[PDB]
Amino acid sequence: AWKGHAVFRNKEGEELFVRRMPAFFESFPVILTDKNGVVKADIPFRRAESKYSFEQQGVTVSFYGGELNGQTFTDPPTVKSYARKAIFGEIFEFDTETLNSDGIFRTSPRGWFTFAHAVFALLFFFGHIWHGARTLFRDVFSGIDPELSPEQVEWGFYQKVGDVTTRR
Amino acid sequence: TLTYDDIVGTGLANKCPTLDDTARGAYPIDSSQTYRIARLCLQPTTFLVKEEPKNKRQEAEFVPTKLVTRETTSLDQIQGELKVNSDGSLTFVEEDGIDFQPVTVQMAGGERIPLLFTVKNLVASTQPNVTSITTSTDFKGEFNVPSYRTANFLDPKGRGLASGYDSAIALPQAKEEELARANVKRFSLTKGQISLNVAKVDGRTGEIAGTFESEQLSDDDMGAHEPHEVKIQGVFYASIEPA
Amino acid sequence: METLKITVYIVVTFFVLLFVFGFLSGDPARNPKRK
Amino acid sequence: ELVNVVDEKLGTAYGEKIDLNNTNIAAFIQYRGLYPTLAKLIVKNAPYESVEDVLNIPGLTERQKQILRENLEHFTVTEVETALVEGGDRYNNGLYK
Amino acid sequence: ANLWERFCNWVTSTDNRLYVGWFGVIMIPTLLAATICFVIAFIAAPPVDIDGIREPVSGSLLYGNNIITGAVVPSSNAIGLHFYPIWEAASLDEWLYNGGPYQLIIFHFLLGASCYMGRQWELSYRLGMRPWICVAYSAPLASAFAVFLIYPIGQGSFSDGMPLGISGTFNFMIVFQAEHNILMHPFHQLGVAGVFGGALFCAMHGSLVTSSLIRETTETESANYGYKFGQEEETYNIVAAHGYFGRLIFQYASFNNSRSLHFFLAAWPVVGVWFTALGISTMAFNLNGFNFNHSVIDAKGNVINTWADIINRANLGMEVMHERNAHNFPLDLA
Amino acid sequence: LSYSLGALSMMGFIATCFVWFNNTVYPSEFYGPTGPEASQAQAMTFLIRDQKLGANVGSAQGPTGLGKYLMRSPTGEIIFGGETMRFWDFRGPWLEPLRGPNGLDLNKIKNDIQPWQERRAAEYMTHAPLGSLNSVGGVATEINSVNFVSPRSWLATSHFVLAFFFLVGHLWHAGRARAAAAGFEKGIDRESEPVLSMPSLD
Amino acid sequence: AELTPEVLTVPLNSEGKTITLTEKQYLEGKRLFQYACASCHVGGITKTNPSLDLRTETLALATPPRDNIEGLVDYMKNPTTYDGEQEIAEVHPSLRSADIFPKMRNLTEKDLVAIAGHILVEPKILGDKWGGGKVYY
Amino acid sequence: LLFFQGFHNWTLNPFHMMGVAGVLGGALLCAIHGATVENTLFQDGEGASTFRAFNPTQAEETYSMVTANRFWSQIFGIAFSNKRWLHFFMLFVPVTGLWMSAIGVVGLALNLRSYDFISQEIRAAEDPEFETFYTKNLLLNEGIRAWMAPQDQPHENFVFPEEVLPRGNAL
Ligand code: CLA
Ligand code: CLA
Ligand code: CLA
Ligand code: CLA
Ligand SMILES: CC(C)=CCC/C(C)=C/CC/C(C)=C/CC/C(C)=C/CC/C(C)=C/CC/C(C)=C/CC/C(C)=C/CC/C(C)=C/CC/C(C)=C/CC1=CC(=O)C(C)=C(C)C1=O
Ligand SMILES: CCCCCCCCCCCCCCCC(=O)OC[C@H](CO[C@@H]1O[C@H](CS(=O)(=O)O)[C@@H](O)[C@H](O)[C@H]1O)OC(=O)CCCCCCCCCCCCCCC
Ligand SMILES: CCCCCCCCCCCCCCCC(=O)OC[C@H](COP(=O)(O)OC[C@@H](O)CO)OC(=O)CCCCCCCCCCCCCCC
Ligand SMILES: CCCCCCCCCCCCO[C@@H]1O[C@H](CO)[C@@H](O[C@H]2O[C@H](CO)[C@@H](O)[C@H](O)[C@H]2O)[C@H](O)[C@H]1O
Ligand code: OEX
Ligand SMILES: [Ca+2]
Ligand SMILES: [Ca+2]
Ligand SMILES: [Cl-]
Ligand SMILES: [Cl-]
Ligand SMILES: [Fe+2]
Repeated sequence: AWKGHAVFRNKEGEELFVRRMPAFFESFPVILTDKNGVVKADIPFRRAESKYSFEQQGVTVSFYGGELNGQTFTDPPTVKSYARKAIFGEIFEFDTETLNSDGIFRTSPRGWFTFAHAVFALLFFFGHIWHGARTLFRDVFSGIDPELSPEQVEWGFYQKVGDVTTRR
Repeated sequence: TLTYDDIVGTGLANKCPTLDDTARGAYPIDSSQTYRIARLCLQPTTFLVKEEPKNKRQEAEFVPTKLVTRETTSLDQIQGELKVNSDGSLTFVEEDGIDFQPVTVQMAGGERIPLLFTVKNLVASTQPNVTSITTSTDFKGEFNVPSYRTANFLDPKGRGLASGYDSAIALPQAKEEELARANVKRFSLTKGQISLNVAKVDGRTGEIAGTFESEQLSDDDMGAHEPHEVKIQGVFYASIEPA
Repeated sequence: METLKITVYIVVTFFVLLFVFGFLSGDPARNPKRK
Repeated sequence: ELVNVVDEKLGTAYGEKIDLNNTNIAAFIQYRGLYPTLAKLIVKNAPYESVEDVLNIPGLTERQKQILRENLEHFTVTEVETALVEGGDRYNNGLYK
Repeated sequence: ANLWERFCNWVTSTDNRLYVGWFGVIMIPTLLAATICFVIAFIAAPPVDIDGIREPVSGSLLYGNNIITGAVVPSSNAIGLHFYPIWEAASLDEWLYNGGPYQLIIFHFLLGASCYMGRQWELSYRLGMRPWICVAYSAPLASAFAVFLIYPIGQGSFSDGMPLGISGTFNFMIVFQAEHNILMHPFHQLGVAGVFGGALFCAMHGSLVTSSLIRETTETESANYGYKFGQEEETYNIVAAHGYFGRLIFQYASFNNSRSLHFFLAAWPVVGVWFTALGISTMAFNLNGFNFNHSVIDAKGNVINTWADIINRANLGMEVMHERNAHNFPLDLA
Repeated sequence: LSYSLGALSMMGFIATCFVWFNNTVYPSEFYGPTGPEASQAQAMTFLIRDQKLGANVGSAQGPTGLGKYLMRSPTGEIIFGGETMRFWDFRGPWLEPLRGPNGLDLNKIKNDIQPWQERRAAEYMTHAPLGSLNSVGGVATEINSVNFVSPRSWLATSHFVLAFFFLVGHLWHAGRARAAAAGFEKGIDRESEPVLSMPSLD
Repeated sequence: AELTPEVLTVPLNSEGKTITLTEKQYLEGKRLFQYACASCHVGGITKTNPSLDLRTETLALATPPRDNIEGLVDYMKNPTTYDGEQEIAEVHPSLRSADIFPKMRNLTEKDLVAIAGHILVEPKILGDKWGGGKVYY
Repeated sequence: LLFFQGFHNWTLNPFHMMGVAGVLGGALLCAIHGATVENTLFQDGEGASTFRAFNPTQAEETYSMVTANRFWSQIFGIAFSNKRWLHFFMLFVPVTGLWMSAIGVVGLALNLRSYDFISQEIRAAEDPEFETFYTKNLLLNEGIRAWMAPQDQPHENFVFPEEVLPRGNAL
């Protein structure tokens, strides 16, 4: 189920937006900006010089739509939990038990299909090169001519590289 | 006498000073003079850990442990006021010193027990009417035991109290509640108890020496598990001064 | 620990001694050509 | 339920003003005249039952007392938080630049 | 002869299935001790307080590691460069806590591999060979000395020597980049040129000779059957190989002298890997990679970043996180 | 030549360690502080600073449980804490006045630190032998500003390189000298190949 | 952008008077700051005491105010703690302790003005990066 | 390189590891083959410089495979005996190596990383005293991402206030 759309606000009633996780990042900080992109709240790492903590900024979260429609949360750990979910975009309730899910993202069929096919396509390039080479060089697969004239491999003996009839 | 280069690497730097077998004197106390301990030294000789039984009808014993952190255990250069009380008892109030050592000992089977061996904020007292400090004098007191790790300490996944992540970031969508104990660091402050049994006194010098035993909790890893009860035994030495 | 130390010291001395006396024992001569 | 006591403290006046009972000493650099001499004295003589009690520190010159007075609106007091005050953390809390 | 002269004859015998030799007499026991300690520690050692901050790091398979995360962990920073043999400890329990196995492994290993190098000189003398194979081996050996001994010495501690494990090695690389900017060090760059070039010329030489094998086998049988062990005639045609390569690039860009060609094959990776070893051994004393941080400035004095500055930003990430509980003061000076 | 090459390589290596660790025949006044010395100076600098601020340096417990400023060596001696624990063997004239029989003396630390000691420790902390090949002084992430590489790093690095190549030179010439004395330095005689006269291995 | 006369105009004294430095003084100031100060104050920070930086706002709240030429020149003669309570010439370089801080021995009054000038101009160019430390590299 | 460490944990990836084996094994094979030829040369000249004692058109091996084989057999325990095998192997090792690294990089095109070991993460999440080199290196990666991203990915307009940056003590 969708939990509904979280809206965050500081103690002034100003609407705040959680900066979303880009795909590049396995983990990502929780930063809330106002509508102009100015930082208004965050989850600090070092606390001793924190200025934008949820506690200090009076951050609350209210939900519209979904399971949590019409609810508002003001307990900082709770508000902080929803904000960590908000870095993933819309927030959902999941059953983590049926499968003993581990909480770590997996790709979809689109990802798995793409990977196997790009890898197989690249390896099939080597296959092409290999068999093309066997085709065009069939005569030398067991080695080169045991008495290949030294004139055809030395320089200036022939006008055209490899052509016996271009002798000088 | 012995200089640093005589002592360095011998083990002696971890040993409290001893008194001769003639040190059996009496150090008189004038209830009109103020005194201090100018140097308290505590050298542990045994660390015992109380076993935790499966049924709490069995009597739990303190069992021997093996020290794995080497000769880094002794508390020293501790000092503080030695008050003469209304009833003639003495009270030591610790003000400062090297008054803690992180220690790790190992149970049979290899369980490692870290503890902050300490007498921080020690307030220790004698029996009343102590006109002299003698080999019959004892001190008994209590002290504080703050968390073995201080508030900045980050666990191996980066999580901490005054710094660090507040969640298990490698499990971005796991459920929080089962991990709360691991994620929310806590800072313990508990009490320990100590007894100092004087066995030697040089009245001519203010020096005393004897045995001690204390009891305190071990590391609880910032709230992650239950601490164990530790019993530390060793020798002590103190130098008392008019001040 | 002391017996361990002494055992190892003896071990090492033995092998070191073999190596030293070994190369002292006419090594240049131990080759297939000019001796 | 388990709580991070430092995050909690950020919800109190400790999160708004210099707390004479808890705040690390480098915070006193934010106002004229407090650091290092008054800051040392404030931290050495803590905790305080109210902000005004800082004026009762033994040995203060008159201008010292006057500097205190001018900066009381910037101070607060909350309960000693053990996690902020242990480890000499008021003197050096492990943060530099 | 006498018992000793028989012993000498055996030790130095050219006929043993594995050559022993005088270097071998030191090599065999040291390498056995290192191997045995290593295997037992990798499987079973308890956690090691590498950084001397009572924060024991688990290296062994039984204590929760796999082949990739597993390691024999460096000895405690509290030890520094002190010699920590088993008899210096109050117990094996203590020895294991403090990372004693690491010192035992790396010391016996370094002595043994040095003797392995001596042994290579030795056998070549017994066999009437020219003597320089051992010199080629001095390159990996120097590199091993760089990360297990010299670096620790410069930095004041075996806790900073390379860990004896896969993930451990990566940890060492990353902290090294933070502290020395090794990538911007020209000796490391020569090292890359050395190993990339070594790979290249390997693929090249392999391919040039193979392409030139003389027809000696049926269309069905492996061409390897076309060469017999010990045969006097050369199994490929070097003139045909040169005819190809000289035309691929240009004539004089190609070797027709097998001897100078094999020399170049020895020299290129060996010299480049010498520079790698010397990179690590000189950053051991904190002479570091080029620093062009904030090197480009505009007319006003605004810093104009370059790719050196983005490198700096990544190095900074490594710096501030590494050994996250070990620093109390603002500069990391070793 | 080869014997001399071996002895020079060895001497080069000794020289590298001499200049890196030794501050008697390489006085820090002229050569700059040793790596250990500079690391010891940083802990001394902050011990001084923080205690000036009111800290009790003896009982201040660091995040790990070891003392933030002071702790014990594995043999019990009082030594500086944080990473510099490794450098506790360092001895230096600006520091020895604080050392008593048990290592660093807390009585002396609390009372006897002279301004010149603060000054030298600040100096040595900020001239640690770290810098880049283009002589930007500092850690590897330091911005350009300070033009410094310690004479100690130059002397250690140069001589490690020299000692190393001399060792190679030794192996090269020793092995060539052996072979030439026995007569096979130019290659294997095709008609008297030693291996052909030996029993096969298996 | 350019190093213009406006960028080079800085407060001379506590009373609002400004002074315009020449490009040559600026360069001189940067050079002499490297020669005598950057070993501890590279980038506007302080290696041996990171609590105190050379930011203009920090300097303004020192006692006496150090956010002007005169204040900085006087600091360089007779340095104090941040509350002006203590004279720290014995452990901080100044003209007064040129005997023990020998690089101070040939700094002229004009040199001191140039360094003060550097310290006041850099944050006008670099902004928060001046005195910011590694976060801002 | 550093982006791949921090973001993809590319050193952990077994396709990169086979790449490394092929490149370092190739370089080893290069050094060792060139050195072996040069040190089992036949004396085919008088010159103390031996380069001139070779003829491109000569029928015979310029070095002794027989002695080379005995030397490695006694030194290392095994040796090549077949020169065609030896050379083919010299082609095979680094070529196969680079091919393997390519496959891993195809994986990284999709963020299909070998980033984590799930069993380590579960133990580490539940046991704050469990630490390995694998956990240590992820803290480095998270430092790299946080500290380099704002200048390395300018179109994201990352503003990371000082308080959010991961950092250990002091540094
Ligand atoms: C070739 C055999 C050999 C060698 C060279 C070593 C070497 C070493 N052992 Mg190992 N060991 C061996 C076999 C060996 N071991 C065997 C068979 C066992 C199982 C019984 C062990 C079990 C063992 C353990 C349990 C330990 C060692 C340790 C050590 C180290 C210190 C030894 C020491 O203090 O010697 C001191 C003895 C001498 C100096 C004797 C030499 C006296 C001669 C007469 C003087 C000549 C020496 C001179 C300087 C140079 C030689 C000549 C040169 C010019 C060519 C060192 C790496 C310790 C270690 O690893 O600590 C980290 C350690 O704890 N060993
Ligand atoms: C590029 C080549 C090069 C250069 C420029 C240097 C330069 C230097 N070397 Mg290195 N060196 C090199 C190659 C080089 N070396 C190689 C290939 C090796 C072997 C690997 C070494 C091995 C080496 C060692 C082992 C040492 C040096 C040292 C030094 C320094 C001092 C040199 C000295 O005083 O010698 C000594 C000079 C002589 C032997 C000549 C005679 C000197 C007389 C006896 C001195 C008289 C003094 C006396 C007070 C006068 C009394 C008069 C009185 C009555 C009034 C100097 C920076 C030293 C050092 O700084 O290392 C950190 C040192 O210990 N070098
Ligand atoms: C990596 C070290 C190393 C290696 C592999 C060699 C190799 C060689 N040496 Mg050199 N040597 C070295 C370093 C080395 N050397 C150094 C630093 C010196 C300066 C003193 C010398 C001085 C030297 C002389 C004077 C001679 C040789 C000779 C030779 C050659 C013949 C074998 C021999 O007599 O060995 C002797 C070996 C040594 C003197 C040192 C070997 C060092 C390694 C590390 C083994 C040490 C094992 C030891 C027993 C372990 C100690 C353990 C400890 C805990 C007690 C051979 C190529 C001989 C030759 O034919 O010259 C042309 C010869 O006459 N060497
Ligand atoms: C022991 C250390 C080590 C080793 C041996 C390697 C080895 C390798 N790495 Mg890894 N690396 C390491 C450590 C290591 N790495 C660490 C610690 C990291 C941090 C995670 C990385 C991060 C890393 C990344 C991010 C990548 C590698 C890649 C590779 C492969 C590159 C192969 C190659 O030659 O491409 C060189 C390029 C080519 C061969 C392409 C063809 C070039 C043509 C022929 C050039 C022609 C030039 C022309 C003539 C013009 C000349 C002009 C002149 C002026 C310049 C190789 C398997 C790459 C890879 O896996 O590729 C699939 C890759 O992308 N590595
Ligand atoms: C659209 C239009 C106008 C089209 C017209 C096209 C047209 C007709 C063009 C003609 C005009 C023309 C030529 C224009 C020029 C343009 C131009 C300059 C292009 C060049 C660009 C460029 C960078 C080219 C290539 C650069 C290059 C090849 C660099 C290689 C350098 C290099 C490392 C060389 C190797 C050197 C070396 C010592 C090698 C030996 C090592 C090695 C391979 C050992 C292995 C080995 C070697 C042996 O030797 C033998 C024996 C054996 C056994 C063996 O193991
Ligand atoms: C700018 C100012 C200038 C001053 C500064 C100069 C300082 C630099 C000094 C460098 C000079 C070195 C010359 C040595 C030549 C040599 O090796 O002779 C030995 C042979 C003889 O050549 C062979 O010569 C033979 C004739 S003979 O042996 O010389 O008589 C002949 O038979 C054969 O075909 C021919 O190939 O050289 C060769 O085999 C040719 C190719 C190999 C030579 C270069 C490779 C050596 C090291 C590799 C580089 C590693 C660096 C890369 C790091 C990753
Ligand atoms: C003091 C003694 C030092 C002892 C060291 C012990 C070294 C062990 C040597 C490798 C034995 C395995 C060889 C099997 C294969 C075998 O029997 O090969 C023997 C084979 C013989 O080559 P030939 O030329 O005689 O083969 C004829 C061909 O035409 C095949 O048809 O040698 C090679 O192929 C050389 C290239 C492979 C060399 C690979 C070495 C691999 C290193 C191991 C890497 C993984 C280690 C994992 C760590 C857990
Ligand atoms: C700690 C290091 C020990 C210090 C000892 C070094 C001092 C030098 C002492 C040299 C005295 C021994 O001298 C040397 O020893 C051995 C064993 O006796 C001799 O004996 C040997 O002779 C010949 C030499 O061709 C060998 O083939 C034979 O196998 C062997 O019996 C050497 O020929 C002799 O030259
Ligand atoms: O230990 Mn391993 O790592 Ca060479 O730097 Mn300092 O110390 Mn620790 O931090 Mn960064
Ligand atoms: Ca589950
Ligand atoms: Ca008694
Ligand atoms: Cl790390
Ligand atoms: Cl530190
Ligand atoms: Fe070949």
